[PDB]
Amino acid sequence: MAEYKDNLLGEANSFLEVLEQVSHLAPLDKPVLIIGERGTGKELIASRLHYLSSRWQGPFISLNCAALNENLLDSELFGHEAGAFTGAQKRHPGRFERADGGTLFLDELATAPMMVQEKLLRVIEYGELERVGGSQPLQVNVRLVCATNADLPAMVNEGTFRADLLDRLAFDVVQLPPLRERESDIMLMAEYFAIQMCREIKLPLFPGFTERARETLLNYRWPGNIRELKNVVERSVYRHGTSDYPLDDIIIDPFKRRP
Amino acid sequence: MAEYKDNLLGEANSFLEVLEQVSHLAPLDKPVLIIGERGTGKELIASRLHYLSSRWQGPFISLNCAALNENLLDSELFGHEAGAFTGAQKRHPGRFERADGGTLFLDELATAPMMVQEKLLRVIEYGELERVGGSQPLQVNVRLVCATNADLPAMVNEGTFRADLLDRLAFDVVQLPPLRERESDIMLMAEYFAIQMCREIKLPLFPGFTERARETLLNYRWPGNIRELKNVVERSVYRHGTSDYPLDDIIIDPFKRRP
Amino acid sequence: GPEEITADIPNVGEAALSKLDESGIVYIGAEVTGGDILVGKVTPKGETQLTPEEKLLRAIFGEKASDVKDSSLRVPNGVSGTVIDVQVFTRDGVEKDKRA
Amino acid sequence: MKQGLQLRLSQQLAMTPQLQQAIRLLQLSTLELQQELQQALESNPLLELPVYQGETTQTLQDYLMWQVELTPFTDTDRAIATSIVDAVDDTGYLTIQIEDIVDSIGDDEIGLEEVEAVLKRIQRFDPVGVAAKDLRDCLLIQLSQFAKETPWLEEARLIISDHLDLLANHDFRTLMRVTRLKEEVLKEAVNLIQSLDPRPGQSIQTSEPEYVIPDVLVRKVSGRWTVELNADSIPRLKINQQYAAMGNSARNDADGQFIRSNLQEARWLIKSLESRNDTLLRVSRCIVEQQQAFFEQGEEYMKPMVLADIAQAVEMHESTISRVTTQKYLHSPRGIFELKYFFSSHVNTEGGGEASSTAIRALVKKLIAAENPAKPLSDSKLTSMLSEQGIMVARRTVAKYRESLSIPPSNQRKQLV
Amino acid sequence: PERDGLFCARIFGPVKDYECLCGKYKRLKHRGVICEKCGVEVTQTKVRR
Amino acid sequence: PDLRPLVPLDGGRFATSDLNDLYRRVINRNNRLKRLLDLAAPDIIVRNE
DNA sequence: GGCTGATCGTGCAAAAGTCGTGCCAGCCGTCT
DNA sequence: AGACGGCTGGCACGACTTTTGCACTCGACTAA
Ligand SMILES: Nc1ncnc2c1ncn2[C@@H]1O[C@H](COP(=O)(O)OP(=O)(O)O)[C@@H](O)[C@H]1O
Ligand SMILES: Nc1ncnc2c1ncn2[C@@H]1O[C@H](COP(=O)(O)OP(=O)(O)O)[C@@H](O)[C@H]1O
Ligand SMILES: [Mg+2]
Ligand SMILES: [Mg+2]
Repeated sequence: MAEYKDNLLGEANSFLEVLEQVSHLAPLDKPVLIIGERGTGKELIASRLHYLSSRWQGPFISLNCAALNENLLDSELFGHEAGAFTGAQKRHPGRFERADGGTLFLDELATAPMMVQEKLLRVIEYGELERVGGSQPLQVNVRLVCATNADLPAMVNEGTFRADLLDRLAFDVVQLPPLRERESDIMLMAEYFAIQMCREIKLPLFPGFTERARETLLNYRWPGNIRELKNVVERSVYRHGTSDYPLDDIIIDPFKRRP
Repeated sequence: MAEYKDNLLGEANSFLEVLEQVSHLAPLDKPVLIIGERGTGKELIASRLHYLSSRWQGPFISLNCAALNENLLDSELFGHEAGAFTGAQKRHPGRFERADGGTLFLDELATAPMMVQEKLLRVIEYGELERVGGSQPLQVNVRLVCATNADLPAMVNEGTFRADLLDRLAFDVVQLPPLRERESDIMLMAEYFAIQMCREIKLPLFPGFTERARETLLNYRWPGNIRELKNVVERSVYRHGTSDYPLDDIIIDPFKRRP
Repeated sequence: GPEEITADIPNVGEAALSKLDESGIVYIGAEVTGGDILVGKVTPKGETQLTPEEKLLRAIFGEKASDVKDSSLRVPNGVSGTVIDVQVFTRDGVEKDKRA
Repeated sequence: MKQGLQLRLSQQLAMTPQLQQAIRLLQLSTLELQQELQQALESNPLLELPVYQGETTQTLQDYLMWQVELTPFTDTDRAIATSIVDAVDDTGYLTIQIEDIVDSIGDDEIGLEEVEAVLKRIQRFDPVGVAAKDLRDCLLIQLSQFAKETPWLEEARLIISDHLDLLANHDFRTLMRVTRLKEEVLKEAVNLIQSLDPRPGQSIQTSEPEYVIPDVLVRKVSGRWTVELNADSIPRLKINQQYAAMGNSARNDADGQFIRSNLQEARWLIKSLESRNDTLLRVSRCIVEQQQAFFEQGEEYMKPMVLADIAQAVEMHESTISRVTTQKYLHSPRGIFELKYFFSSHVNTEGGGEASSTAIRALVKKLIAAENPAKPLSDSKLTSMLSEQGIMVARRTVAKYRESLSIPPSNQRKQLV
Repeated sequence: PERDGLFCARIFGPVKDYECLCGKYKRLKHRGVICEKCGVEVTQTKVRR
Repeated sequence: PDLRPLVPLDGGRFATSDLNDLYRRVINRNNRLKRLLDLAAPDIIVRNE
C-alpha cells in the first residue's frame, strides 16, 4: 500500500477521472475488463490496478492470448503433472497456478481460439480446476484482468466471441480515453517524453520543440496513441541532431524516407 | 444424506416443479441430462442431485468435455498403466476410475469432439472399460450426468452429435426455465444479492431499490439467466457506493459510455 | 509411556486409598499424619515377553500386569497436618482433566 | 513439437551411482551419527564437583542381607541363605531351581532337606513368599501368614492348591463342577485371592526416569503449528581457522597438499551434514502439514498415510524418505512418537473411506474397554460396532489388531461381575 | 558402561552385580571366570572403587 | 569411576564435572595427537598440539 | 602398459520383504 | 451327548514398501 506513482501522466484529460473511478475498483477482486485500442497504456493501467491493492504483495502476473503451440498453451493453463506426456521430466506448474492470491492479466481476448475460449470458460471464475494429468482438483484465488481493442459486443453478435465467457467476464469495463482526443495531455506527455529522453540522450539540454512540431503533431492522427508518440519523439530527437535551437520538424513516418 | 441445503434461492412454480421432479429423479441412478441456457443454475442443480442421491456417500465428480486434450483424451477417459507409454511411470487413475462408484457430471455435452463421443459411447453403454495396458476391463457402476445449453435435437438433425450416443443418454432429460420465463420475484432474488453485496463491500445496510428501479428491473431482456442479474446488481451496487439514499438508477448495459 | 494418576496403586490397602479421591487426590479439608499417600501416580513399565508366569498372573489378577510402579506422593516422615487446598496444572494438548 | 506418449526412443542412464556419502547422510543415526562425526573429526585435524548424590538405597538386597546377618544361621546355613539371596528376581521370585541351587552348592553334605529348610526360612521372611518361584507357593505362604478366623480360608487354600488352571482360564463353571463349591459364594473367595498382592517383591524396584531426547519439537500454540528441531541436539562443526590460515603460507608441497585435501574433505562433510539437516527439516515440515490433519482428527480418527504420499510432499526420492524416517523421533504437545508411527495402512470403508490401521486399532481398543465385564465383546460382535461406525473394516483380520493390542480373548476375558 | 572409555566394562572392574555385560554368566555360581563376549570378572561391585 | 559418580542433576544429563571434563579433554587431545602422529604432520602443528 | 589423476555429482530399482484380507480346519459351550 | 457357533489361529495370494549396491571418464596428457 505505497504511492508508487511510477508512470503516471496525462491527467489533464478525463483519463484522470478514469483512474479515479478505477481506484474504487482497485479493492475489488471481481472480474475486470479494459477497453481501448492498442498503444493506450492498458498494461500500465493493469499494473497500476494490481499494485494498488496491498495484494500486490500477492503474485501479480500477465498473460496474452498468443497461441504459440496450442497444446503448450493448454498445458500452461492446466499445468503438466510429472510424466503426463512422453518425456515429461517433472511436474510443470500451471500458468494460473503460478499466481494464486494475486492479480492475473488476460490479454488478446479477441485473438483467442474458440476452443481456447471454451477451455478458459471451463473455470469461468469457477476457482477450481485440474492439472494436466492431475489426480485431484485444486482451488486457487486470483483476480483476472481482461483487455482488448475490439468490440466484444459486436463479435458476440457476430458470434465470434463466447457469450457465456463474456457474461462470466467483464464485471467492470474500463474504456480507455481517446489519446487522439486528449490534446491537452499531449503537451504534458511531450514534456515528459522530452525529460525522459534528456535522461537517456545525456545531451547538454533540451533545445525545445518550437511550435511547428506541435502543429504537425496536432495534424498527426497519432494511430499509436501512447507507444508511437514516444517512438516518434525519440526519432525526431535523433534526427534533429544538434540541440542548439528548439526543433520544429517532426519524424512522422520512418517507413517513409527521411528526405 | 438425510438433509442438505445449498442456495436454491429460486422459488417459482416452474422452479418448484423442476425441484419436485428432480426429487423423484434423485433416487434414480440412471443417467439423465440437464438442459437450459447460460447462467441457468446448471451447476447448482447437478450438485443438488448428486448430494441427493444415495451416492451422497460416493464421490460426485464433474468433467468439462472440451477441456480434454486431443493428444491424451483416451488416457483422460480410460487411463494408462505404468510403462504403457514411454512417460508411463504409474497406473494413472481414469476419470471414470476416479468416478467409479460415484457420479460423473459431464460438462458442455455439446462442446466435445466427435471422436470423444465415439470413444465414450460403448463404455457408458457397456458399463465396462479398460485403461491403457489393462489386463481386463473393469465393469464399474456410476451414475452419469451431463449438460449442454444448446438444442441437441437440432445438432442431431445437423448431425453435429452421434445420434446413438444421445439416444443411449437421454433417460429423462431435465430442462430449465428462461430468465424471461422466470416468473419468480426478481426483486426477491436480488434481495439476497443486495445482502451479500453489502457484506462484501462492507456497506452498513442495503439502501434498497426504487419503485421505478423495480419496474425497470422487471423490464429487462435478461439474456443472462442469473449471472447477468447478479452481475448487473453488483455493478449497480458498486456504482451507487452510498446507503444514504435508496437505489433509483441502475446501470446494466456496459456498451453505453458515461458522460 | 505416560505416567497417569488413576489411584490404581497395587500392593497397597484400601484404608490408605480411602482418603484419596477418584483421580487420586485427597479430599479438601482432610487430615494426614506420618507418611500417608497424597496423589497416586504410576510409572509405566517396559513390556515383557509372553512370560507364562506373568501371563498366568494377569489371567488371575490382571489390570496391573506389573505394567506400573508405585510412584505415588506421600508425606515426609515426622510431618502431620491437614490439607487446605490443592492445585493442578496441565499443559495444553492434554485434556484428561478427570476432576480438574 | 507435439504432445504425445510414444514409447520408443533413446534415453540416458538413471541417477548417477556410488553416492555413498549421501546414502549415509540420508540414514539418521542420532548419537551414532554424532559418534561417527567425532571419529571423523579425530581423523580430520581442520575441523572443530562438591555436590554429589550420595545415595545408598538398600533396594531390598541390602535389607535381605541385613535380615540374613540379623538371623541366626550356621556358616553353611548362612552361605546357603546368601546363595539363595543371590538368585532372586526383581518381582520377588527365585530365578534358579532348587536342584540348580543344590548343584551350585557343590557339596556332598548339602542335601535337598537342607535346601527345603532354607527355603522355609527364606519363606520365613518379610515379605512372605520370598523367592518362591511359584505363584501357588507364594500365595500359599501369604495365606498361611494370615489368621484362620477369616471366612473362605480353607476353600481359598484348596483353590490355590490345584485349582489354579480353572482361574487361569476363568473357568468358573468347570471349577464349580470339579471342586463342588458353593455357587456365587466362591466369588468372595476369588476376590480375596485377587487381594493377595502378586509379586510382592515388586515394591523393591524403584522408578528410574527414561531419558528420551526428541529431535523435532512442535508447539502449534494458538494454531500456527511450526516444526522446530532440537537446536541443542542439532550437530554443529567448526572449521579450524588457525589451520585454515596456514595453508598458503606453507612452503612444503606435501604439507600444502595434505592441508588442501583435509579442507576439501571437511567442506564436503559439512555440506553433506547441512544438506541432511535441511532435508530432515523439510521432511518434518511436510509431515507436520500432514500430521496437522491427523492431530486435529485425533488418535481415534487418525488418517491413513503412505510413504509415497509423504515422498510426494517432498522433492527427494522415496528411498531418502525411508532412510530419514529411520531412527527418527519428534516431540509434540500431545506427546513424542516416532516419525514412522505416522504411516498406517488404509482400510476400505463404507462410502469409500480409507481407514488407518492404527486409528482403527485405537477405536477398537476404546470400544472394547467400554464393554460389559460379564459379557465380553465378540469379534463377530465387533462387526456390529464397525457397522455402527459407518465405515467398512475387516472383522476377520480385526483379531490380528486385537492381539496386537495384547487384548486377551473375549472368552478368556470373561469374569464374574 | 561404554567400551574402552570412562565408566566402562572390562576396566575398573565389574558392574553392580556379578552379572556380565554380555548377559551370560550371571550368577554367584561363577566366582572368578571371565565371559567371552564381554571380559568381566564376576565379583562384587565394591571393587570398582 | 565409583569415586567420581555421575550425579545426574536433571536425571536426563549426569554432567560429570570437575573430575571427568579434564579427563575427557586430555583423552580426546591425546587420541587426536596420536592419530595425527602417524600421519606425518608438520612440525609446527604437532608441536602445538 | 597401469591405471591416473580429475571439474561434478539430491536416486533408483530390483529383488526382497511385509502386510491386508480372506479362507479353511479345529475346539469347546452348550442344549437339544 | 453330539452337533451348531463363534472363536482361534495359521496359511495363502495379491498389494504396498524398502534397502543397498551401485562412479564412466575425464580433462590432465603419456609416454614406453
Ligand atoms: N498516464 C501515463 N503516464 C505515463 N505513462 C503512460 C501513461 N499512460 C500510458 N503510458 C505509457 O504508454 C506506453 C504505451 O502503452 P500501451 O502500448 O497501451 O501498453 P500496452 O499496449 O501494453 O497496454 C505504456 O508503456 C505506458 O507505460
Ligand atoms: N435457486 C437458485 N438459488 C441460488 N442461485 C441460483 C439458483 N438458480 C440459479 N442460481 C445461480 O445461477 C448460477 C449458475 O448458472 P449455471 O447455469 O450453472 O451457469 P452456466 O449456464 O454457465 O452453467 C449460479 O451462480 C447461481 O448463483
Ligand atoms: Mg497493456
Ligand atoms: Mg455454468
